Amino acid sequence: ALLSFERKYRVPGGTLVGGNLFDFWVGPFYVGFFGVATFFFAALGIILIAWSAVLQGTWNPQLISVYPPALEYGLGGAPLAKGGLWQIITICATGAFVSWALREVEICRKLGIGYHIPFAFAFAILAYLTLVLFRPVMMGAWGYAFPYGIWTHLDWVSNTGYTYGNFHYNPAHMIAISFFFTNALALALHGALVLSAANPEKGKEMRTPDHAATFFRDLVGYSIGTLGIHRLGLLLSLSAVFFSALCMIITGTIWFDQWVDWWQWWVKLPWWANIPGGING
Amino acid sequence: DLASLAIYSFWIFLAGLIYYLQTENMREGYPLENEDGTPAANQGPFPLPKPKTFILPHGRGTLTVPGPESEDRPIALARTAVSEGFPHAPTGDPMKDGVGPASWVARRDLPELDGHGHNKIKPMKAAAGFHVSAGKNPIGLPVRGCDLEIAGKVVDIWVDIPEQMARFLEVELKDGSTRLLPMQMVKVQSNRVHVNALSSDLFAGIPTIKSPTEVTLLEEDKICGYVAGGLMYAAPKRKS
Amino acid sequence: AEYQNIFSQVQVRGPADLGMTEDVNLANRSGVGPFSTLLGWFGNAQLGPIYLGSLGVLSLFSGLMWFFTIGIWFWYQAGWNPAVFLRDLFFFSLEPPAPEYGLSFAAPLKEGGLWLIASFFMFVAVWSWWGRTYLRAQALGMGKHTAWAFLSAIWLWMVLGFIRPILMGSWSEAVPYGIFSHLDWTNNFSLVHGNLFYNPFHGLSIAFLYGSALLFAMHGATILAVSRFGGERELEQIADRGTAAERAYLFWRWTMGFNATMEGIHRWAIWMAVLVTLTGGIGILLSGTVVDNWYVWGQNHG
Ligand code: BCL
Ligand code: BCL
Ligand code: BCL
Ligand SMILES: CC[C@H]1c2cc3[nH]c4c(c3C)C(=O)[C@H](C(=O)OC)c4c3nc(cc4[nH]c(cc(n2)[C@@H]1C)c(C(C)=O)c4C)[C@@H](C)[C@@H]3CCC(=O)OC/C=C(\C)CCC[C@H](C)CCC[C@H](C)CCCC(C)C
Ligand SMILES: COC(C)(C)C(=O)C/C=C(\C)CC/C=C(\C)CC/C=C(\C)CCCC/C(C)=C/CC[C@H](C)CC/C=C(\C)CCC=C(C)C
Ligand SMILES: CCCCCCCCCCCC[N+](C)(C)[O-]
Ligand SMILES: CCCCCCCCCCCC[N+](C)(C)[O-]
Ligand SMILES: [Fe+3]
Repeated sequence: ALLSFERKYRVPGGTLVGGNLFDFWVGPFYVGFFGVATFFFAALGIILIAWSAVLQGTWNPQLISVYPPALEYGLGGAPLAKGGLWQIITICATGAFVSWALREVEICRKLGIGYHIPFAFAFAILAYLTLVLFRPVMMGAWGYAFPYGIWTHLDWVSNTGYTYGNFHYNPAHMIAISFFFTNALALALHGALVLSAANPEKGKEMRTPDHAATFFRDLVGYSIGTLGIHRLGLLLSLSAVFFSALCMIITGTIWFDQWVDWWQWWVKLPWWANIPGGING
Repeated sequence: DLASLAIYSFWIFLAGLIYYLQTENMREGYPLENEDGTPAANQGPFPLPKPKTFILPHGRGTLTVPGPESEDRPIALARTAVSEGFPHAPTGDPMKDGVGPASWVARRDLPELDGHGHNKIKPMKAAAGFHVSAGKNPIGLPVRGCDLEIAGKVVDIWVDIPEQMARFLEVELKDGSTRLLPMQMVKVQSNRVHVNALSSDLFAGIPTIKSPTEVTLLEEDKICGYVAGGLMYAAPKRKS
Repeated sequence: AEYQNIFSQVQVRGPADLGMTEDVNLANRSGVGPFSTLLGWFGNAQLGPIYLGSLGVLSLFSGLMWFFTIGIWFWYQAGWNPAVFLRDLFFFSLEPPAPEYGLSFAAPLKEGGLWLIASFFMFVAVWSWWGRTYLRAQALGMGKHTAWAFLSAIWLWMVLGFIRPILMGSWSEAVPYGIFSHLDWTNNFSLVHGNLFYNPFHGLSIAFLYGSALLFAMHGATILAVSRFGGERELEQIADRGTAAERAYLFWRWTMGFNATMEGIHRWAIWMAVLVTLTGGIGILLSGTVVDNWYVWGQNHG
């Protein structure tokens, strides 16, 4: 049930809501008021999923699909079988997510640590809310949202993308990807650096963080340090997701033509627009 | 076909890999224990990994994990229920006792050393050639506690030499004794340094270091521990 | 508000760290560079020294030759015009030889030969630089995780412009050097193989990419959350666990039921990242060589 050093940390307090009521653990897990909230929202949203699956007439996860209301229902409420179920589920999902974040906050307090984790998580939540709430509302209907289905959500992504030609041309999407690739680069390096210092050549002593620093200064002539690469990581990852949200929120709202055509602006700047040759002349 | 082969292969690789990764993350805090310190009956689907040994620099010895784990200090906590899974209430002063968010670990009563074998962290007066290069210089500023009362004055910066990082502010209290304050728990303002975690009357409680040019892993832990604990335990003395 | 720890509040400066010496040839190290008070607010401010050396130079030289052999092609496309060059910069492309030449190196300059030269330069740049990550680590007596992790990345790049074009029978199957052109090639590559969303490796690869974001966000935030106990000093925390590690392990344990160690999470880190291009590499290598259309393959599995 406890790690050899856990007990001295399992002290009362830190709860946001409800005092000592739910201030306790279940095995390794911390409950807290929001422990309950998320359990409640999760049980519910799952039963509502099992329920859509019968209306669909399939017990196969590769087939189960919970679709949003159709483009005719606008931003009104749809019947259960015709999109209502997906709305309740979204409410439930969002409820689960937020609750899961606030529990993280409650654990943070009990342990006397920083709130950087619930904070970073909120970016993920904002991305999801962008795709099923912010965008559709701004667009004008709940069916612009993606379905809750393993493969169908992929269908939605492919179809939404192609609605604007090659989505690669979305400028914000370019920068968002750049961050995803860079973050993965930095994660591989960071992990590799620490391990190589902690696990040297055979028989040699554990390297020092001064070695790790040197190694990198030698390689590319600069070392960000141990508080630095951790600040870096948090940032790249949060940024990736921030730009992801932006590329979507603008797509279909303030730009609805082909993304590739938006680049005409650069090219149709008066100083070099009518000048011959090249590719665009 | 080949593709089918490859993907089935991969899902197998991945499983042993998630297995490898899981056991390697058990080199500490296991075996699991009941709240009374006796080994728990259920330790999970996963065995303990075979020990590994760390050869630590500056002839400071070896570390073999997993290995015999021991708190190596009395824990001033008492059960609050008759069944497992409930909080344990401090039996004294949590801050002074070092339990809850104010907890510390019985690390080494030796300072962390740089790649060369010199003390990693040094007070700036003894760190030849170091100076504040950017931002507001803290040294000389009054230190204010959450109760909005002055507790002392900043009389130096404890700097990390290999990283050239400000780790702690050395503070001078009303009686002339100093304490170390972690650099992550203080807000450097233009006309003062503000400490949200501790009220003025608790600064004296900040554990002291046995030598004025060193800090040990043990003292860092007791100090960082104590100050963080203030967030929950100083609460009744923190204002808006 | 409380200090969040993203940016340093105070910068102190001291004599420049010429770093560790171990088995390294100091004759080959540069001088230390300036200090950036900019780089200083987020990470260390110290630039250099750097280690140049036979392999550093070869790499660097080939690296510029790659970069320039493309540059000269673009300018010529531009009609040697600086106004055009800047208006049409993403539209330029240096393309592989026609399917006509297969895997022959006799294709002409304006029609593909130039692409081979560039690639040649790139091939040498990247491998030498790889050797560089292995040696630099050896000279300090460190593990070689950084070199093996990098190999993962090289795997995908190798498959993309060398191994797949060669197994298909022609250099035209390779990727062009251009901004908008390599994107097109990518979109097109999926259209031709029956939509890559149906390739189980592509899907795996995305999971690890998304995950990398997931994990680095998770790790970065945790360490900053416990830096108030010197959590960022992970190696000594490994050698002698602090209340920084215990709080880290218990946060994740109380939240999701299990946890890592200070060394462990870094193992979880290097694999989640390395699996991105490993899986990736495989997904692409099988595309067109063994499987012509993932939709069709998805319907049977074989
Ligand atoms: C954000 C970008 C796009 C999108 C584009 C894609 C693309 C492109 C791909 C996926 C893939 C996946 N997507 Mg998606 N996906 C979106 C939004 C979502 C949502 C959501 C609520 O917002 C979720 C939960 C998922 C979940 C998933 C997984 C089924 C799968 C692997 C992801 C992963 O490794 O992440 C990293 C996270 C982790 C490793 C942590 C653990 C995650 C586990 C796997 C979560 C599984 C949940 C799932 C089984 C449903 C449970 C819900 C109920 C409680 C039962 N996507 C939006 C619309 N998604 C890949 C796939 O192969 O699936 C077909 C793929 O190729
Ligand atoms: C044909 C397809 C088009 C295209 C169409 C789109 C569209 C359309 C979208 C993207 C989006 C994205 N694209 Mg694109 N894109 C293409 C090609 C690419 C390739 C490429 C190499 O070609 C790359 C690298 C990317 C990369 C990306 C990312 C920038 C982004 C997806 C991640 C994200 O948004 O996280 C966001 C993260 C989340 C939503 C996850 C939230 C998770 C929540 C908070 C919690 C999950 C809990 C879960 C239920 C737990 C289950 C319980 C269990 C216990 C686990 N695209 C092509 C050109 N792209 C998506 C985006 O930007 O969204 C905003 C999107 O909608
Ligand atoms: C229309 C587009 C198609 C599609 C077609 C492809 C193709 C084609 C490929 C990918 C690939 C990938 N796709 Mg896809 N993909 C689509 C939609 C998506 C979506 C989405 C819809 O949300 C997402 C999230 C992704 C995500 C991804 C990545 C997981 C994956 C590449 C990983 C990587 O980091 O490589 C980035 C890393 C590298 C390329 C390694 C290179 C390393 C070298 C050595 C670097 C040298 C640098 C050199 C020295 C010069 C640098 C300059 C100096 C620094 C100055 N795809 C749709 C279906 N996708 C790749 C893959 O693996 O697929 C299985 C791939 O080949
Ligand atoms: C912002 C940067 C990235 C990020 C960060 C991040 N994620 C996080 C955190 C952080 C910092 C956490 O602290 C938290 C965590 O605890 O991790 C272990 C979390 C987490 N990120 C998760 C998943 C996740 N994160 C993702 C993305 C990302 N997370 C980013 C790329 C993705 C994808 C698709 O990229 C996924 C799948 C969880 C593992 C965990 C949060 C767990 C949680 O919220 O539990 C509460 C909810 C439930 C127990 C289930 C609720 C069931 C619903 C009511 C119904 C199901 C509805 C659903 C909409 C169906 C979707 C079906 C699909 C097939 C489409
Ligand atoms: C500043 O202005 C001047 C004029 C000085 C410049 O020089 C400017 C220069 C620029 C404008 C340069 C711009 C360069 C880019 C836009 C480049 C972009 C490159 C990419 C998008 C590349 C993407 C993908 C590349 C891939 C996957 C390459 C793979 C290469 C290989 C695996 C190498 C394979 C080897 C070959 C075929 C030959 C092998 C032969 C042997 C004998 C072994
Ligand atoms: C580092 C361990 C975590 C790995 C995450 C494994 C779950 C990913 C599931 C992806 C679903 C994939 N597939 C093959 C059907 O496309
Ligand atoms: C590839 C998908 C993996 C999803 C894993 C589901 C959540 C894992 C939580 C395990 C917690 C374990 N426990 C109860 C033994 O402590
Ligand atoms: Fe780390």
